[PDB]
Amino acid sequence: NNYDGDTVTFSPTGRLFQVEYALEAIKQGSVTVGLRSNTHAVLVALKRNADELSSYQKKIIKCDEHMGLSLAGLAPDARVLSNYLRQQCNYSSLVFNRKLAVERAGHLLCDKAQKNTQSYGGRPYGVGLLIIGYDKSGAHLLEFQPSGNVTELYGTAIGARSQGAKTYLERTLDTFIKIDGNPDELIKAGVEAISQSLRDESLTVDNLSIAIVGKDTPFTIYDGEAVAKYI
Amino acid sequence: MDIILGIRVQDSVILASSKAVTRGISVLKDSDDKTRQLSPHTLMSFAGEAGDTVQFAEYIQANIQLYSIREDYELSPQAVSSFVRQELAKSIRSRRPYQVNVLIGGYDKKKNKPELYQIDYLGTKVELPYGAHGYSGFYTFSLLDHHYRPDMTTEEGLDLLKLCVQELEKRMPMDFKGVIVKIVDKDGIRQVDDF
Amino acid sequence: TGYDLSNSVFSPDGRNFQVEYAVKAVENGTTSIGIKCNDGVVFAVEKLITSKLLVPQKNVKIQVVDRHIGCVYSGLIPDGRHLVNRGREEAASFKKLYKTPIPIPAFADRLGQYVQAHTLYNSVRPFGVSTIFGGVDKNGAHLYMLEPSGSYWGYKGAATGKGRQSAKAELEKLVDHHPEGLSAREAVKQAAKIIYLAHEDNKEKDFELEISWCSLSETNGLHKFVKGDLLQEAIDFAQKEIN
Amino acid sequence: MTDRYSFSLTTFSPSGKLGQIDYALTAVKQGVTSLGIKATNGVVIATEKKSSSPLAMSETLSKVSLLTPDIGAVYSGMGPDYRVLVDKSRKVAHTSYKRIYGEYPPTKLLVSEVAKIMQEATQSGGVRPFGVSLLIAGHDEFNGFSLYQVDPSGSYFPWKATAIGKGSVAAKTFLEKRWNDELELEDAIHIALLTLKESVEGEFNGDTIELAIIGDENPDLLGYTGIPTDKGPRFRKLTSQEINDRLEAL
Amino acid sequence: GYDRHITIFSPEGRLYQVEYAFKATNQTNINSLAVRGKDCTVVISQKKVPDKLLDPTTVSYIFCISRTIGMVVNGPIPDARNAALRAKAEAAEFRYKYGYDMPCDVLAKRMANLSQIYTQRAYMRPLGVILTFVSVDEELGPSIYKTDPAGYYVGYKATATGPKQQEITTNLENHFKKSKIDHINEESWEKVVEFAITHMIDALGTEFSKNDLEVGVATKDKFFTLSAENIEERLVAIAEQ
Amino acid sequence: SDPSSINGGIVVAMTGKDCVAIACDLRLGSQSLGVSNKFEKIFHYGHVFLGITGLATDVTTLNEMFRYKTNLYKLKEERAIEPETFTQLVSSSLYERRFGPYFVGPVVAGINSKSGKPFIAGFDLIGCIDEAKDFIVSGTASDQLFGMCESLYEPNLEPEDLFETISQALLNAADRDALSGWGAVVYIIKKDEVVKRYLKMRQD
Amino acid sequence: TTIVGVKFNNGVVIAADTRSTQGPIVADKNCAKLHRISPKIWCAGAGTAADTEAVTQLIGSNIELHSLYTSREPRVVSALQMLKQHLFKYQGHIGAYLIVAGVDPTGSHLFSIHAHGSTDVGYYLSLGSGSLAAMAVLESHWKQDLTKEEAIKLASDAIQAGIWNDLGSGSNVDVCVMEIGKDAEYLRNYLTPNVREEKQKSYKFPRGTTAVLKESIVNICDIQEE
Amino acid sequence: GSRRYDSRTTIFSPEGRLYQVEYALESISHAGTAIGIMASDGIVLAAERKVTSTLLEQDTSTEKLYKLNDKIAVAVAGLTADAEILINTARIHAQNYLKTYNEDIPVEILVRRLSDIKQGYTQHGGLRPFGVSFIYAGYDDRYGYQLYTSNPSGNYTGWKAISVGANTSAAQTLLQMDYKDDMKVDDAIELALKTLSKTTDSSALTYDRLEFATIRKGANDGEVYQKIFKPQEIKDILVKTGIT
Amino acid sequence: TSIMAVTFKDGVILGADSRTTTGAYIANRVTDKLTRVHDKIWCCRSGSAADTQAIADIVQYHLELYTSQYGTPSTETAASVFKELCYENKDNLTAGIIVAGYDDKNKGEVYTIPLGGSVHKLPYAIAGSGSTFIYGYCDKNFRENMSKEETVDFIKHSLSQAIKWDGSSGGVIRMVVLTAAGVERLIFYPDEYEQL
Ligand SMILES: [Mg+2]
Ligand SMILES: [Mg+2]
Ligand SMILES: [Mg+2]
Ligand SMILES: [Mg+2]
Ligand SMILES: [Mg+2]
Ligand SMILES: [Mg+2]
Ligand SMILES: [Mg+2]
Repeated sequence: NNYDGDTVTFSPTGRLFQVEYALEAIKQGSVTVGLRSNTHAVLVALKRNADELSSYQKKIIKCDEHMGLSLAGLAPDARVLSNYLRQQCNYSSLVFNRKLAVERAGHLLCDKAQKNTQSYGGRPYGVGLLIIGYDKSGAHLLEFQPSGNVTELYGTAIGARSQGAKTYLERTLDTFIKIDGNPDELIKAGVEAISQSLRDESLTVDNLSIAIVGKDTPFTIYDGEAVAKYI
Repeated sequence: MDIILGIRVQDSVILASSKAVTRGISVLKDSDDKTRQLSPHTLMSFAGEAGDTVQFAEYIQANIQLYSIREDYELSPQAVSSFVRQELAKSIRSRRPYQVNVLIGGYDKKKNKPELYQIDYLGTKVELPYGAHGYSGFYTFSLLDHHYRPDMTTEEGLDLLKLCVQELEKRMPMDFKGVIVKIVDKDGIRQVDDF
Repeated sequence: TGYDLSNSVFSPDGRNFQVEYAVKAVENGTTSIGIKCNDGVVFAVEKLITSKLLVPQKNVKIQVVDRHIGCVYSGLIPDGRHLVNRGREEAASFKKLYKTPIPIPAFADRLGQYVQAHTLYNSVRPFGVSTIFGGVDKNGAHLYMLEPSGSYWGYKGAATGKGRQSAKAELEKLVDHHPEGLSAREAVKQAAKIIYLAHEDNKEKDFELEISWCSLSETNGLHKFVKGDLLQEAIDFAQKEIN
Repeated sequence: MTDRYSFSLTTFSPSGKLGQIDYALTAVKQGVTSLGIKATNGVVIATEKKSSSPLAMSETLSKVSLLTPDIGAVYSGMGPDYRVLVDKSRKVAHTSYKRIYGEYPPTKLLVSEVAKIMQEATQSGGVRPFGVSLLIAGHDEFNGFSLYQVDPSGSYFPWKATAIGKGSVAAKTFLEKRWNDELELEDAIHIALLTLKESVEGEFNGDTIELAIIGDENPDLLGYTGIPTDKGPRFRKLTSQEINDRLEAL
Repeated sequence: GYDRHITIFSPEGRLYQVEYAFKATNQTNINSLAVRGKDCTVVISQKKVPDKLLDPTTVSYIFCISRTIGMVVNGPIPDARNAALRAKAEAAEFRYKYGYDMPCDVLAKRMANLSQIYTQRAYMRPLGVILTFVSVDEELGPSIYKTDPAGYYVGYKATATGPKQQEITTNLENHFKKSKIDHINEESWEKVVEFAITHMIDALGTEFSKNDLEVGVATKDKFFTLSAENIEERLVAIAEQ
Repeated sequence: SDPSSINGGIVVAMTGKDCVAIACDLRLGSQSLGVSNKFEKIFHYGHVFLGITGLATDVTTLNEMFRYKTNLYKLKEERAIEPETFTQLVSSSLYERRFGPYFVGPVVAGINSKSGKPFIAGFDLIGCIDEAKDFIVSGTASDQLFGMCESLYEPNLEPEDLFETISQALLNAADRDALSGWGAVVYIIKKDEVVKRYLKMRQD
Repeated sequence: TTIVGVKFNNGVVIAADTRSTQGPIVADKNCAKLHRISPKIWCAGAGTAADTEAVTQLIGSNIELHSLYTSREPRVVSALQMLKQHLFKYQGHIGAYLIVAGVDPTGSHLFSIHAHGSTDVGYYLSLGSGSLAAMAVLESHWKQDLTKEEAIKLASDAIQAGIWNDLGSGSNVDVCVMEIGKDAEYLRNYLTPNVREEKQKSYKFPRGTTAVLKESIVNICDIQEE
Repeated sequence: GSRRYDSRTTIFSPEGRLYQVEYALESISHAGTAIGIMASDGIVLAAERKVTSTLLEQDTSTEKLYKLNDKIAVAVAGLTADAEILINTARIHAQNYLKTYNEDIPVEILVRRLSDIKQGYTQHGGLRPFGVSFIYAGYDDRYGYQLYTSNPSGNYTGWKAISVGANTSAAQTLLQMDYKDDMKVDDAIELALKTLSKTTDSSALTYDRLEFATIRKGANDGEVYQKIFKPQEIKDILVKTGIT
Repeated sequence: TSIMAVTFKDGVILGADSRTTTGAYIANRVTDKLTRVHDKIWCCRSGSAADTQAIADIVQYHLELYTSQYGTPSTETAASVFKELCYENKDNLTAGIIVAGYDDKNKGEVYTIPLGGSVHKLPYAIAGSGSTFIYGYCDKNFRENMSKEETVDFIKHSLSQAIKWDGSSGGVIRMVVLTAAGVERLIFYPDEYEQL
């Protein structure tokens, strides 16, 4: 209140309000789901249009052949952070001939976000990200908040009404973790999980965005007629 | 480029400059005008390294034109020549110096006097009744030392200049393709169109 | 007033309120501890299981610096990571110029001076972590604890976070009951117990125990994570004592 | 970090006042009294050594300072501000004059340089004005003996005699009665001691008074012989004993 | 009221942030004292280890700045260590540039100048510490010079700092009024330390065990701190006379 | 190619009884070619005189620079600069270009307005001061000038006698140097009158 | 140039010749090569004369400010350390070769310094083109526990060796004696063994000998009133 | 962070005025009055020192009148220390111009430069403006004798007669009444002193409270002389004009 | 120049000649080439005197500041600081330094840092222009764990020969002994070592 004018000010209970307000922008964002088995990892995202004349805003961004993410919140901030990830994935390949571990990508994002929370003049990032990848230790899913907290998960959801999808995945945990060698079944569980967060509208052919990465599967994004199969 | 001469007579300054431009083996042009008008009563001729000559001259011209507009006033020939000298003196200790020699002929409207300044690429300035750069002086100064009078008319100045150019065309090994001659007096700057 | 709106401003009683507010963020974090044993140090931390969907064993919190130093912290996790990144740079530059790995007291001051620097200006915010760290150098084992003010001292045992009061009292008993000292293996067992005891102040959720150690005899003076059988044995010993 | 205070902390108020300068002058007003008197053949500057505790060795705290061999300074106000200004003044006498002309600056121009430093603390970004007024006494060949006052604003004025700090209004009236253009240096010292006694409460002796003169060249303080033109510094600090001798003749 | 938050003048010509930095100087609740012998300079400070989980060997407010210079600090430890690191850097640099050991009084002046800057520049806060520097200087002999958050410094015959500085100060003043000399007329530093501890006991009206004190001694060409056992031997000699 | 002998020229200064003299030739050339016979090398800032030999662009540049500096000196000090003080200023200014120097040989001459003492000094291109009681020489015929001055000079010459001595030193030195001559000027300086004389000499 | 330094009982002495040259030509017959860094720290320089003067003035200026800052008399080791670090940084491009001598509260000192930044300690030193001639004398007559009078004698004899035997050296001997607990005494032209003999003839001219084209009064006065 | 303590010295008010410029002008209105009058044969500068003491060393004192070069002088009203910063800058610009062109700087070109420097402090940098107004008296061979003023906004204008500092409204009315175009310098001297005599807040106008200067071509033949009056010379011209 | 450092039972000894030349002229015949960077860490210098004095002064500063913060540095640490300066500035330096020191844990240690800035820990080391002539003698006569008197003789005899054959070496033989007992300085004059 008197302590929310900038990111360089703790409140008397030890809170950082500008960061909490940045977190609030994610909550307004459209829902996106992430989950994985031991062979594949999947992103599902509900895209948002402005009106009937407009396009549906893209939610999923490829970072490398083995890694990518989905966003909820300020889209230009996702572009800045995904660009940074592309560069870091790229640096690892060029200098070390090594694919960047998903866990290491999470650490780098945390540290980049943190600096915008401790100095004058800056602002925190106003976007949340779900990062999937397949590296030398298998399939991975990460959740990023602009507080800088990054967490490794079997499944999760962020954005408006993400709580429904998140509870579903919590019950299904023992089922979907075992969907090995069957990409289509893993995506189904993803589309079913995201359905627990819809109201008023349902999943249409220009509404739905899906991405998958795994054992012998480069990170690829499906939109349009390619998601009709799952509708 | 090659020959540039100047002579200050009673009421005017006359600058003569060669027309040839030579890229090593071929004479690429035979009508080149090696001069820039800095202000209505001030003319600068130039010679030296390719590119740098025209770049320097146009840079000086732009600066004097800027001063003229800012103050609504024409700088004296002495003032313009001091500005030019400073620029060359600064340039000689640069990373890559301007390799450019100039003559500045101006009519001072306040004193009602023609003035001729000779400045080399080092920033060496001198005011003279007549001057030159390069080898031009070696062939012409003995004639000018003999015939020059401070009370000569413009036509007598041109005739003494014709004699200088004739001696150059006789004894100089290079074909400089004649000269363009320009007169600076109380009425401004004009080109003698047959020489 | 208004003295608490800007970092580095002295209040009329000579206090820096922004630093005191940073301490509130620390007190809000999970419990972390350190125990200095006969020839080493043990570190342990409580990791709250917010959900089933957290992959077990996968969100590691204790961090190594160089090869002989362990660091754990409570409060804002990103701030702790920022401090460890700096500590890694300080350790690298020390070893680069002087050859020998950075001694623990020398390393303590490097972190201390850096954290203190963030109390000198209003253009930065203090660190929202308390850090427990240490390891083995040429003069033996060393355990330290560093606060948001930049204040640090050496310790026999240390604790921070939400269950800090409970852990302290447990730590004090060990100091009283063992003037001769604790073995590294005993210290691991004791560390597991103390985190289990301190988890009462955080009982809402379940938790995951994480332990690490550097011991002259047990790890050759290198920082290692306690895993597998030795971890299970410490979990079992802890479960017994809370029953 | 970086100093992010790149804006002025001293600004004009609606009434045309520069508040921070006025407040600096108030800090000077609270300061211990110091004075200076100009004679025909010299200048004297003087102040009280108000010791903070009797365990303090107050000879280690020098309120009257040599700036050049022929120029000295005293102050009223904040001591630490004075100390750093003396460091800067000693340096600028070299960097912006002696290293150029091979001689020490004349009094008025060293005053000018100190004044400029004080002006800039009154306009530059992220700083407060200096909380001191200086009295600077000196000699140079072409201007002779002189005495200047410098204020927190950077303004300076030449004086025949003046006082600054606590008891300055009374001291200035005392000085107006006694000053004339025929005073010899000893007369001015005597008047300085009389003037200074009025503003001093406690002990009044060589150990509690700090007094220096600009007078004749002191070849005995040069440190070497053999260069005729070098005749020694004109600045000299009087000893404890030298002050007490003149306090019997009081 | 922003003249209270940064180091600009208040309408009475005061710097409140400096005044409040002086108040932070007593937050540790520790008193220190320094005296001069014929050949030495002794500094003592109370030591309080209120937590049993602390390693008491790491708890200290006395610093070895150079071979010849010691420093005791009154104030919180982060600012104390900030000042200690800087003083160490300055002393080492001085020796490199000018070819001789930095004198105690010159280091004090330098640290006092740095402190003055924090009182004039807005972006920097004052350090909440008082610094007492001691040595046996090669030109000036036994030396005590003390710096504060105002950028003030001066040399002392003897001095005291902390919450109860006045009691210690007056006790010391009374002794020197009697003896009429600027120092403790004693050959050995052991006896000068015993004098220092004795007069702190009188002035504070409290007794000390070996773990309640911290002692630093400066002699010709070195400054050193005493161990608990060297201090015990001091305490024993005090009690036996 | 050697910058200090492209343009040619000389300067000499002498002390006498309550007077000083400073003189120079008037030539400016481009090696073998004579360009100007009116290139004066002596300048004055108040009552202090400065002669400069060497590269002509630097001669002109330094005069403009010392006019600049002595004008500011006067505005601030409220008095004209003295010879001793100006000498230090020339030295300081030249040494600031230690590793990219002005190719010159300056000479200072004047009388201190307070002491009345005659003063002269010379410098190398990098600022080293030569303060001579007797005479100072500079230029492309400096060897010749040293020879003339060493034998013609005697101390305490009256102004009218000093004029003849310095004029003959310059003239005969210049006539043994290809790059010097084409005219000459002599300044006779007393505490409150300065006379300037153009000499008649051979024009080859 | 010939320059020497000699330690004695209670202090140190330095000396130098008084000739400065421009190749083979003598520019100044009575040069002053003994410079003051501070009242009791003097130095003598060989090499590039502008550099020896300049580096001496600069360190002397900084030494004076240091002395004021520390309230202590300047030390020779300070002048030495400041000189060598300045010269080292310029990698020999500042052609200053010096002998530095002085007294301070710590005692009496004698050092030499080379243009690249190296320094040396000694009881007797010599620098310049006449250094080998001077050192031959010093190696022949130096002994431990010299008196002030013996050291002045030895130093000036060493300079004389350079004067008579080295073409780069000549004219007079300058000396400066720095004794502990005393003012430094600078003895300019301590020896004068090279006065020019009277010439055979006077070369004063008859007045009117020189041909004149023009006379004119030069206005050295400022713009006049009224 | 630091924003909290920023006064924002370079912002418009809602009426389109510059706060700090307006407040600097308020400061200047309490400074001693300075007057410049331009005649056909020269210029007069007259200014009142602020309330003096008997112990002030007057003959070595300067607070109002300063020399910029041999042809141009200024009278100061406002903060003296601020003025000396700008004065030294102007002295340098004049020498830069003389070095570049080998001609003395025309009066207006100097005035414009100083005024542009003042303007900059009102538009960028976040610093307080200079609390100074100048009267420039000078001569060049283009426009001859010229008078200008500049103020903290960096605005400048030319005048036949002008005042700055205290009581300019009263002073300007008095000048406008008695000024005539064909007036000479000796007449202008009298007008200037008479005007100060009437507008002063002091009891009487005496020599020790004045600074005085003339710029005349009363230097022999086609050349200009500046005269900063000594205390005795101010005393004489007070008697001669019949004010004391 | 002839310099060497030798480890033995009780610690380490440094040795050097005292000649510095400018071409064929002996600019100083009583030079001290054994320089102290810490109480019991000394070095022998060879190459550019300006470079090695500058380097040693910087190292002494680094170790003074190290000591103030972290206590007594090891001989290895001192060698590392020398190396860092010699390696990173190899284009602009001509320095060949031997570092020798005594610890109570490690006892006597010797490191040599030749021209390129490499470091080599050795039982003993030789360097300078005169060392070339005693590679054979030193390799045949060095033993580990010699006594103090034996080690002094070994260095004295070794540098005796280096001085004999190398015109750039000569004067007195200086030595510095580093043990637990302290720091001892020795000097040996020509009339002694020439007759060996
Ligand atoms: Mg030319
Ligand atoms: Mg501050
Ligand atoms: Mg000739
Ligand atoms: Mg010819
Ligand atoms: Mg000729
Ligand atoms: Mg080199
Ligand atoms: Mg040999």
